[PDB]
Amino acid sequence: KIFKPEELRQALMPTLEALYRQDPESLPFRQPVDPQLLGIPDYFDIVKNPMDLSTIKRKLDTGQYQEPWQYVDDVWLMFNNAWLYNRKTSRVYKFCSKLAEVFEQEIDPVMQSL
Ligand SMILES: C[C@@H]1CC(=O)Nc2cccc(-c3cnn(C(C)(C)C)c3)c2N1
Repeated sequence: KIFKPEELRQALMPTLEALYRQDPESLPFRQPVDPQLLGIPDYFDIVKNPMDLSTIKRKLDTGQYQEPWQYVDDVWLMFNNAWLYNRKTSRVYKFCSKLAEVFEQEIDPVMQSL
């Protein structure tokens, strides 16, 4: 079952754009995590596979998803990392939860049509 990269990009990009459109909630997820800059030096001790919106976008732009479930899994990896690393009072944790609510609504019909 083949998916062309340009085909995946057409179907999935709007679902990623939906996440970028969320303010304030997408701001902490827009760039790769830099632990030293952010003052979280144990981040890579805890989060073994960091993921962020810019990376997911670069993967779509450069044809690095073979099939669309891998994209969904990257988005969820980004959420799961934030729910693992942060406490429940943190903005980052609560913002993650909002992004996951938005993503589910967008991704559902797109995955059904694929
Ligand atoms: C997702 C990432 C890593 C994480 O899980 N927790 C985290 C902790 C502190 C700041 C951040 C954080 C990242 N960017 N920001 C900005 C305030 C937008 C610069 C804060 C943060 N977010």
